[PDB]
Amino acid sequence: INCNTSACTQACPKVTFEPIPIHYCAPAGYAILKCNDETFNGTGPCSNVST
Amino acid sequence: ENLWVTVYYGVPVWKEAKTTLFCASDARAYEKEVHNVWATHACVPTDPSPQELVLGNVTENFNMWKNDMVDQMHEDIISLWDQSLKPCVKLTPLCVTLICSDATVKTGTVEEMKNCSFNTTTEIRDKEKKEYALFYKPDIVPLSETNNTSEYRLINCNTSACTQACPKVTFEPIPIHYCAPAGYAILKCNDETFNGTGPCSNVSTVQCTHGIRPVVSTQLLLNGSLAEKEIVIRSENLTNNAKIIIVHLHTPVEIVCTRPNNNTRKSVRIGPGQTFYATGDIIGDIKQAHCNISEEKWNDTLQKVGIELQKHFPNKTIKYNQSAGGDMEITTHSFNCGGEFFYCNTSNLFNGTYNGTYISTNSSANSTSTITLQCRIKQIINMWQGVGRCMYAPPIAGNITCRSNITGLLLTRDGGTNSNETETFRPAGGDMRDNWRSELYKYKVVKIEPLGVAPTRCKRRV
Amino acid sequence: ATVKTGTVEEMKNCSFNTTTEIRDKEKKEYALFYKPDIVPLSETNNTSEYRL
Amino acid sequence: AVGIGAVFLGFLGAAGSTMGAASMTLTVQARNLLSGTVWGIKQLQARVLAVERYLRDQQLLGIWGCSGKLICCTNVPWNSSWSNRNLSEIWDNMTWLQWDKEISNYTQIIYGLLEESQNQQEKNEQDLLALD
Amino acid sequence: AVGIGAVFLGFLGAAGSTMGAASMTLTVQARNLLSGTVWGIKQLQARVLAVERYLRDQQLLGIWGCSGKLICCTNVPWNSSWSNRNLSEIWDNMTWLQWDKEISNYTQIIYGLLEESQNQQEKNEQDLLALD
Amino acid sequence: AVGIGAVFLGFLGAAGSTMGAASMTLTVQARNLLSGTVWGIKQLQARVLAVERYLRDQQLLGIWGCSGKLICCTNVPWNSSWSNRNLSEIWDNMTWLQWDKEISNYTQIIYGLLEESQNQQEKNEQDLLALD
Ligand SMILES: *[C@@H]1O[C@H](CO)[C@@H](O[C@@H]2O[C@H](CO)[C@@H](O[C@@H]3O[C@H](CO[C@H]4O[C@H](CO)[C@@H](O)[C@H](O)[C@@H]4O)[C@@H](O)[C@H](O[C@H]4O[C@H](CO)[C@@H](O)[C@H](O)[C@@H]4O[C@H]4O[C@H](CO)[C@@H](O)[C@H](O)[C@@H]4O)[C@@H]3O)[C@H](O)[C@H]2NC(C)=O)[C@H](O)[C@H]1NC(C)=O
Ligand SMILES: *[C@@H]1O[C@H](CO)[C@@H](O[C@@H]2O[C@H](CO)[C@@H](O[C@@H]3O[C@H](CO)[C@@H](O)[C@H](O)[C@@H]3O)[C@H](O)[C@H]2NC(C)=O)[C@H](O)[C@H]1NC(C)=O
Ligand SMILES: *[C@@H]1O[C@H](CO)[C@@H](O[C@@H]2O[C@H](CO)[C@@H](O[C@@H]3O[C@H](CO)[C@@H](O)[C@H](O)[C@@H]3O)[C@H](O)[C@H]2NC(C)=O)[C@H](O)[C@H]1NC(C)=O
Ligand SMILES: *[C@@H]1O[C@H](CO)[C@@H](O[C@@H]2O[C@H](CO)[C@@H](O[C@@H]3O[C@H](CO)[C@@H](O)[C@H](O)[C@@H]3O)[C@H](O)[C@H]2NC(C)=O)[C@H](O)[C@H]1NC(C)=O
Ligand SMILES: *[C@@H]1O[C@H](CO)[C@@H](O[C@@H]2O[C@H](CO)[C@@H](O[C@@H]3O[C@H](CO)[C@@H](O)[C@H](O)[C@@H]3O)[C@H](O)[C@H]2NC(C)=O)[C@H](O)[C@H]1NC(C)=O
Ligand SMILES: *[C@@H]1O[C@H](CO)[C@@H](O)[C@H](O)[C@H]1NC(C)=O
Ligand SMILES: *[C@@H]1O[C@H](CO)[C@@H](O)[C@H](O)[C@H]1NC(C)=O
Ligand SMILES: *[C@@H]1O[C@H](CO)[C@@H](O)[C@H](O)[C@H]1NC(C)=O
Ligand SMILES: *[C@@H]1O[C@H](CO)[C@@H](O)[C@H](O)[C@H]1NC(C)=O
Ligand SMILES: *[C@@H]1O[C@H](CO)[C@@H](O)[C@H](O)[C@H]1NC(C)=O
Ligand SMILES: *[C@@H]1O[C@H](CO)[C@@H](O)[C@H](O)[C@H]1NC(C)=O
Ligand SMILES: *[C@@H]1O[C@H](CO)[C@@H](O)[C@H](O)[C@H]1NC(C)=O
Ligand SMILES: *[C@@H]1O[C@H](CO)[C@@H](O)[C@H](O)[C@H]1NC(C)=O
Ligand SMILES: *[C@@H]1O[C@H](CO)[C@@H](O)[C@H](O)[C@H]1NC(C)=O
Ligand SMILES: *[C@@H]1O[C@H](CO)[C@@H](O)[C@H](O)[C@H]1NC(C)=O
Ligand SMILES: *[C@H]1O[C@H](CO)[C@@H](O)[C@H](O)[C@H]1NC(C)=O
Repeated sequence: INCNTSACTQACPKVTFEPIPIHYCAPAGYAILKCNDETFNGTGPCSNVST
Repeated sequence: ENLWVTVYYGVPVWKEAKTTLFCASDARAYEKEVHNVWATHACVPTDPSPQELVLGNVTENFNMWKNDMVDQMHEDIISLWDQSLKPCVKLTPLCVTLICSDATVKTGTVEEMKNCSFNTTTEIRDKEKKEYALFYKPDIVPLSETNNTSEYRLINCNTSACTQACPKVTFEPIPIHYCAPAGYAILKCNDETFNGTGPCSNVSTVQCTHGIRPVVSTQLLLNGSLAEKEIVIRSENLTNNAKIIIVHLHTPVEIVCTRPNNNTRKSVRIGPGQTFYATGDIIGDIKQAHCNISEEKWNDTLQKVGIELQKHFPNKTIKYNQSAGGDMEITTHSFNCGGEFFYCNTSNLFNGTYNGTYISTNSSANSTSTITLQCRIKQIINMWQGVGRCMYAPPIAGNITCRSNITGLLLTRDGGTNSNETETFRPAGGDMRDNWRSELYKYKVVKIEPLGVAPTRCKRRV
Repeated sequence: ATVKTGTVEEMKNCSFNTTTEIRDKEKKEYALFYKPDIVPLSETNNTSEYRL
Repeated sequence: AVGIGAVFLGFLGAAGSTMGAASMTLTVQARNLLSGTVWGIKQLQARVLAVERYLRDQQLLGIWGCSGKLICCTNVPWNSSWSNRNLSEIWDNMTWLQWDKEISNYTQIIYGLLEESQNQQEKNEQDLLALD
Repeated sequence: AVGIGAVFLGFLGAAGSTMGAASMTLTVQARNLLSGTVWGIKQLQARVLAVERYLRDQQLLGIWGCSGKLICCTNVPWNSSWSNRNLSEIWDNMTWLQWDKEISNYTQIIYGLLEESQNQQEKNEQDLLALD
Repeated sequence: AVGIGAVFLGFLGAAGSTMGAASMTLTVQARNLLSGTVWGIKQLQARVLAVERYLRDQQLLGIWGCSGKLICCTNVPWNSSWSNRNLSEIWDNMTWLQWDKEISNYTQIIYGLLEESQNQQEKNEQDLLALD
């Protein structure tokens, strides 16, 4: 199938592909805020907002 | 009345710098397609204003041929250029036995279009297809050890492998308004007369240089700045025959170049992914490639230069010969108009030599008479003598037209012990450094050195 | 080599076909090599055929 | 014309205005000296070096006293070998650029003297704090 | 609950506690703003930029005085155009977050004024040092 | 022999000279701790980290007072649990290296106390500035 496209690879056979959670952290000078609110339509004035 | 020492932080003094500058690209070449624009994708856009200073009484010593900045410029161009072409078009598969034949022959300008048949690898590696590509003159080399047969080879097969070009990338000079790093500043001469060196009087500060468009060219330098008041003839040593004279003209001259023949384009898939581009067939009639230049303005220029040049070479006639001879890269003018590569034969441009009176005599006329140079185009070139970076041009369809306002000149000097009544100048060039040196000279880079000392007499109670 | 002295035997004259500047053209060339890099070809039977 | 912005946001504008002029302006010059694939290294190096220079200068100012005022008296007298000019000549006619061409000698002598007067002060202060 | 660690090691905890609260705590906030293949560039850039911001702020504090105290009086009076609230309203009811939405205007006016009051002070000090 | 250059341009030379010796020399040590394809990252990281450490220490000094003197009194008394030696023993016989092996405990206690004495001072100063 790929001969009329671009060349392909297989996989490095040793590598594991399994989702690992990344707990992304802020750089110095920055902070992250989060909504602890339910109801939240995806936008708007969240009330109790944790750091 | 005893004097006591104080320290002053932040005093306005400096020393010569040895650092680097950066883009400062023009912030107008930026659009989504910037990733397809050479030397813009990689750069940071800026929009700074000119500086007011004027450092008043301050004077400073400049020297164009010692400004190391030019090397930085050279080195980056080499490396930016090279890097931008890595992820594409390796042409090694092309170096196969090639079979070819003559156009019609007849007119020399038609003969050159060699139909070149060859066997190329198909999307399936096992399957092979017989295909032809139109090629002309130098890239097609008679096969080594054959005997005037139809068998040919590609020019680079005995060298190193070449690439074509990423087909998406635009190569057009964009001025870069190079800016200083914190702790540094740039100074510039606003002086005329300036021989390329010496004690410039009113010396402005610069935050960022006026942007300069990189150009690859030799001999005549196009798309450059003009002298503000008069022609400036500049040289590291006018009495040293090994040096090249740089000339900044006061007024522009116009050059109009073109490629008349409608050219079609085709492409060939080689193995997976990558396609190769080549001329299908020049689709129209085949006419010459040329550069129109007004005679009037060119004969006005040669004498005006002769007048100024006469100042350093008094009581002598100024004569203009042709190049010493060599490969077209050495003797011809080079243009990249439209992205195609032209090599144009300078004679008879610099054929003349006027009596050392250089009388500025001309007259009104309805004449449109021009001087026309004829051009030879190439497909494979050593970009900046980069044989190890050799590349094949993509073909461009339709007819190319190209202006503009020129020129800076690169000239050398000749004449033996058998003259000294006249001196002979020749076209010269090939070092990219001079192409930029020509404009870079305006600026000097310095470092700010805060914290100095002076007596005051005042004392701290403690 | 000649064989004879063990110190001479080792100099195996090794002929092979190599790709020329033209990929289509092939040239027969020889390189002097000695002992270990030259390995009897797998699955041959004491023949003149070897592998790297 | 110009003004402080061009003179010190930009640089060296006062260089021609003689050093007495500096007494009213050497502020901005300091703040604008602290501004901010492979090119990432070139840029990071440039940024880092600017920071290092800045901080090293601050360290010297700290060591000598006083030091947060940018203009400090360090209570070190001038050696007569350095007193070949009048103060009026120095402050009204000479530039920093000019002074710096000659006063450039004996740089470390001054630095040594400044460091030491401060060291002595500190001991004297500790002795007084101990007594007090 | 929380406490200073969460409020200022972490950030902005006092934002809701009204600005008078800040008078006892704006310390830690400052220290925790100075913390520390191709990803090496991303990380170096982040580190460098944090440093540059930090230092640039310190430079401004230096220029205006006083400055090592983090809370300084700069001896510049308020323009009446900025005096539409009582101090009690400002300090007890308003937050820094809130104040900062309105007082955000005329930022450079203040900075200009602060720089200049310090410049004048320094000249006055040098004149007194010269007299003394 | 040696001298300050080798001792503090170089490092730790006074480590064996007992801590009283330090009272005349801990200057240079500080300034020389702020000195300056893929290897570009290694070098940039090294440079950046040195800067970050330096600045973080300066921040702590600032917070506690006094702080530009490098040797400061912070007006915090010693807890008797830390007073198992005479001052003469500490200053004349012990080294910094040695002291630091034992006094290493309760590090944050001291830092907490230093930060707080300064916080109180600052409030007292503001109240006096308000009265004055
Ligand atoms: C770069 O510079 C070069 C010059 O170095 C320049 O080349 C010149 O290009 C121009 C483009 O116009 C050419 O101009 C054409 O020249 C012919 C030749 O005629 C000359 O000679 C005859 C006798 O042999 C004389 O009678 C005549 O007066 C000229 O001296 C002209 O005939 C062309 O004009 C006519 O033809 C056009 C269409 O082809 C018509 O549209 C136009 O109306 C004219 O018609 C005349 O002839 C017709 C014949 O069918 C007749 O029916 C009409 O009634 C009328 O009589 C035109 O002037 C010029 O020759 C080129 N010179 C040379 C030697 O190369 C390049 O163009 C320039 N390149 C650029 C621009 O980059
Ligand atoms: C360069 O050489 C190639 C041949 O290697 C030329 O292509 C060939 O052109 C001829 C004449 O146009 C083709 O002959 C014709 O074939 C068609 C069917 O394809 C037939 O219907 C016509 O009656 C006639 O026989 C020939 O097939 C074609 N070969 C191919 C497809 O490669 C090419 O035209 C030459 N180019 C130039 C510009 O000289
Ligand atoms: C020197 O300066 C002149 C004047 O700016 C340049 O002329 C310009 O050449 C470019 C070629 O890239 C022209 O852009 C082209 O426009 C056509 C449409 O007309 C488009 O089809 C092309 O692909 C390309 O975008 C540009 O319009 C033209 N400018 C003018 C006003 O003529 C010249 O290219 C510069 N360099 C040289 C070698 O002269
Ligand atoms: C450099 O310019 C000079 C001066 O134009 C050139 O010399 C002249 O060239 C022209 C054109 O070839 C000559 O005119 C022709 O002469 C021949 C022979 O008599 C005649 O058959 C042609 O019909 C035409 O009249 C001219 O005689 C000749 N000499 C002079 C003094 O004009 C010179 O060739 C040019 N050199 C270069 C490098 O092109
Ligand atoms: C390794 O084997 C190669 C052959 O694959 C040897 O090269 C060959 O050496 C012989 C004897 O020197 C050459 O024969 C001679 O040829 C010339 C003309 O080329 C002729 O004038 C003489 O009369 C004689 O026939 C043979 O041509 C040559 N073959 C080539 C060029 O590859 C090589 O000498 C051997 N090397 C060692 C060290 O054993
Ligand atoms: C490859 O072949 C398939 C089947 O015809 C076609 O759908 C696909 O577009 C082709 N890809 C290319 C780029 O030729
Ligand atoms: C140059 O020096 C003269 C004499 O001291 C002074 O009047 C003039 O203003 C100075 N110019 C500048 C801008 O430095
Ligand atoms: C291409 O392949 C054809 C058929 O296999 C063959 O006749 C022809 O000689 C080959 N041409 C070249 C130059 O390889
Ligand atoms: C390739 O062949 C040409 C033509 O003989 C020759 O001039 C050139 O030097 C050769 N290059 C190499 C490196 O063999
Ligand atoms: C330098 O001298 C020229 C003389 O024409 C003057 O126009 C210019 O303003 C001076 N300096 C600057 C700022 O260009
Ligand atoms: C002019 O240029 C020459 C070299 O061509 C140089 O030696 C001289 O110093 C320059 N300046 C003067 C005074 O003309
Ligand atoms: C250029 O110089 C050569 C001699 O090297 C001479 O033969 C030729 O005629 C000259 N060309 C002219 C006159 O421009
Ligand atoms: C350049 O043109 C002249 C005059 O037609 C000719 O004698 C010379 O051989 C040409 N040189 C080239 C580069 O072909
Ligand atoms: C919110 O504001 C009210 C009224 O000023 C105050 O009593 C309460 O403690 C505040 N809550 C917080 C945690 O900011
Ligand atoms: C080692 O300690 C002894 C006793 O206090 C002292 O006399 C000697 O100078 C010290 N040596 C050094 C160089 O630390
Ligand atoms: C123009 O100058 C050239 C010498 O370069 C001379 O041969 C020619 O006759 C001159 N023509 C004019 C326009 O006077």
